[PDB]
Amino acid sequence: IEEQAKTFLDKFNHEAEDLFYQSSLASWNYNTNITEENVQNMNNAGDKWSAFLKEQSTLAQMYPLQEIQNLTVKLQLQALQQNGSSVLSEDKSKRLNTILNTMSTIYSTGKVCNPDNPQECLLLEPGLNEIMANSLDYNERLWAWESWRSEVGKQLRPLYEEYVVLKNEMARANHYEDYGDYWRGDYEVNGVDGYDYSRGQLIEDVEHTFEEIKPLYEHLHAYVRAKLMNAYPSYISPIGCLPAHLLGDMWGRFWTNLYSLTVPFGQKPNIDVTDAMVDQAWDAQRIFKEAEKFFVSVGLPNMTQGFWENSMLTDPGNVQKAVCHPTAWDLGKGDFRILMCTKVTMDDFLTAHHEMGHIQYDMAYAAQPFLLRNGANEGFHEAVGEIMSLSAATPKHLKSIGLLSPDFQEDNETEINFLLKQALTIVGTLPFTYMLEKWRWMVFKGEIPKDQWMKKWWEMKREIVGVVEPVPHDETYCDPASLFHVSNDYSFIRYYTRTLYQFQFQEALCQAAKHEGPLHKCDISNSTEAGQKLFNMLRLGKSEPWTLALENVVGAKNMNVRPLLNYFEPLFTWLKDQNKNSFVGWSTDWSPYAD
Amino acid sequence: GGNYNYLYRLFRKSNLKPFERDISTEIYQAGSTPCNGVEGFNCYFPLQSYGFQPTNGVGYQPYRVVVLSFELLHAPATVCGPKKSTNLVKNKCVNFNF
Ligand SMILES: *[C@@H]1O[C@H](CO)[C@@H](O[C@@H]2O[C@H](CO)[C@@H](O)[C@H](O)[C@H]2NC(C)=O)[C@H](O)[C@H]1NC(C)=O
Ligand SMILES: *[C@@H]1O[C@H](CO)[C@@H](O[C@@H]2O[C@H](CO)[C@@H](O)[C@H](O)[C@H]2NC(C)=O)[C@H](O)[C@H]1NC(C)=O
Ligand SMILES: *[C@@H]1O[C@H](CO)[C@@H](O[C@@H]2O[C@H](CO)[C@@H](O)[C@H](O)[C@H]2NC(C)=O)[C@H](O)[C@H]1NC(C)=O
Ligand SMILES: *[C@@H]1O[C@H](CO)[C@@H](O[C@@H]2O[C@H](CO)[C@@H](O)[C@H](O)[C@H]2NC(C)=O)[C@H](O)[C@H]1NC(C)=O
Ligand SMILES: *[C@@H]1O[C@H](CO)[C@@H](O[C@@H]2O[C@H](CO)[C@@H](O)[C@H](O)[C@H]2NC(C)=O)[C@H](O)[C@H]1NC(C)=O
Ligand SMILES: *[C@@H]1O[C@H](CO)[C@@H](O)[C@H](O)[C@H]1NC(C)=O
Repeated sequence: IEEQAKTFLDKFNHEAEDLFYQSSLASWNYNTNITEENVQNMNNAGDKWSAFLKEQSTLAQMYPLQEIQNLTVKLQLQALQQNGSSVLSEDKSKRLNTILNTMSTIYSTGKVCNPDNPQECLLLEPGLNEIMANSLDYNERLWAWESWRSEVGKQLRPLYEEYVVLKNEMARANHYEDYGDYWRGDYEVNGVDGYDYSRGQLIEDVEHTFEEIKPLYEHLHAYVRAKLMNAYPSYISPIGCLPAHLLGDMWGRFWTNLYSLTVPFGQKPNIDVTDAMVDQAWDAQRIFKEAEKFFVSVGLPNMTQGFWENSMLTDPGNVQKAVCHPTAWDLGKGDFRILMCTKVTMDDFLTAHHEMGHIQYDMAYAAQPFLLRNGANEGFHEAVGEIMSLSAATPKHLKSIGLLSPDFQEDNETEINFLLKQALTIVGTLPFTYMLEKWRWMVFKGEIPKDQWMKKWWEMKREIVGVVEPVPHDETYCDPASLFHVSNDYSFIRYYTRTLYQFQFQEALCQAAKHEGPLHKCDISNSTEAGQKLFNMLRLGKSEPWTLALENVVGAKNMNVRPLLNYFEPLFTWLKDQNKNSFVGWSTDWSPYAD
Repeated sequence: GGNYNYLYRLFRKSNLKPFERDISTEIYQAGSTPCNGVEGFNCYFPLQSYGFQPTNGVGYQPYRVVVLSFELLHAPATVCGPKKSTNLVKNKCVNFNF
């Protein structure tokens, strides 16, 4: 009966909140002060949380799921009843964890040695990522691109084939058709009177939104190709694809390292307020106190006053071994801490606004039950953090926060320099993200057999992304598995939808703050009505369907690409005038070796 | 490490009458199945403990409460406020209260 499930969850909601607390408090003491008497302090305290949750999970199947009427207590029950693994045979369950540990340690400890000196050998993160991000030598970028895929990616090919079979068995025992349908279960919504969403409906909404970005991406692809021919003459065709090893990093995920070759007006400095911070003696604490004044300006609460003692805003005065990585912690019981090692720079002035945005999202849904204290889907949590960073990087906000000469002149040449640096990171990553999840979805359902994995991968690079390989690759390579998110078992569609939600939030908040100009000049400071539009979504958590959360801000029930294109229309107008003598589009027949 | 000595009751058959008190420790029975003094599904111990810890956000830290309740049965009198006294002005037509 349904009233027994309510009494089940309230014993759960008070044993979990304490056991999650000290399992996360011990993870704080390891992260900010590393010993090994802290790693053993967090492994036993971490396993008491994991052993407790599988005990309550096997108690949750005593209650049926379709004999429930209240939507909230049904949502908590389905998130706890989830079997996930453990549906496999107990010798297949230990084979799967052996593969996931072997693929993870090949990616982090794989070395590449030089053919002129076999005694010097580079790892990926120090040394191989620096070549792909800084070099202008064609022959050295071609060496680092091919040798990472032929010496490390060939080890992951027999391991990734066994990984697909075991993950499809686990997904079909949980009544999905494949493992790709298991990943799309985040966006599913069942029976809330007009807000429903199918797991197959996500596939059409991604492909419908993508064919409206292809006019903008084609003009960006044509402008970068014309600028890369001056940097690498006799290597690039003026009507063809771009070679895969000249894109700024190892995989071509972000084009953000191509800015020094593709800058529109290099005689205008892109605005940088780092010298005005060290001329006014701003400490470590000023960067967060101006960040807290931004959020109280819009109508959001202060920091919790436990935030100021418990947090560790710099690396300590001790030479203290403590993972230095910006992050926002939500230990529980209303205890919010930020861990970062901040330097006096406009870079960490902006990520301070980003990391505080995770905190203000966390402080808002802290009145829901324990199992609904996440973002409404996997994409909302990063998207609310980046609309705080866009509004703080504007020169309108910088001159009113005291950091820009009240006699500063923004010209139309510097807005093109700023918008093109945004499009190399935002627009340049959208066909990469769409192509990769489309390839992984077709591998799991079996539309691509294993004798055509690397054949269909490079046909989709030339057609969707416009990127050609420099050396042909047969079915002994596995080039997707040489990325971190593929070999470490992570979903990748959250980076596509976060980019679309980010400009839907920003365009909906700037109509409430009564903006008049272009969308990229907007700032939501001093408003109250925009914050009330934002706070009505922030407090929902997972208690409502995410389509119901979007109408509280945007006014629509689906993700939309038209606010993303309105942000880049000053660039799209300027790009169509720079490509009057160029060719827009590419040919899938040209190759850098096929002459 | 958590002060686990401060408990509260989280299951009862029926809400309390005003100023009523209940220190029993019988195993609660949520479902219809009888409990027979042992724990299990739908048979819960009725007391939980605040695990208080010094690094808790406000609203999670312990507050001490005192409830004063003045009652007036039907006696002849009892405790009350204090009494203020001024100075005695000797020699002058005065308005006095002794
Ligand atoms: C890292 O934290 C641990 C524990 O928080 C520190 O180790 C000991 O902590 C106790 C407190 O319970 C002290 O009485 C001991 O003196 C600490 N050990 C030592 C060797 O000092 C540890 O000190 C912290 N790390 C550093 C570098 O201070
Ligand atoms: C079941 O649904 C009802 C409404 O559909 C929820 O009722 C609300 O409960 C809160 C506190 O529990 C009250 O403050 C509200 O006034 C109630 N609303 C109404 C309309 O009466 C109820 O909370 C849900 N059950 C659970 C366990 O959350
Ligand atoms: C979870 O996996 C189990 C198999 O281990 C599935 O079958 C359940 O088996 C248990 C006994 O171990 C029964 O109590 C359940 O009734 C069975 N399933 C149900 C509730 O029909 C079970 O179907 C899986 N649960 C999910 C999430 O589908
Ligand atoms: C920035 O604004 C100036 C001012 O309008 C633009 O200069 C004009 O450019 C057009 C097209 O080349 C000419 O027909 C006008 O005669 C120019 N104006 C003047 C006063 O000379 C300039 O092109 C703009 N730059 C960008 C990048 O948009
Ligand atoms: C936006 O908010 C800021 C912060 O309160 C306002 O800045 C104040 O501006 C006045 C006059 O411009 C100064 O006298 C104050 O010293 C400023 N305050 C601070 C804390 O620096 C700003 O005026 C607001 N914008 C509008 C349009 O009202
Ligand atoms: C936030 O804190 C400041 C001082 O730190 C205070 O003046 C302000 O009133 C606080 N905000 C609210 C809503 O009380």
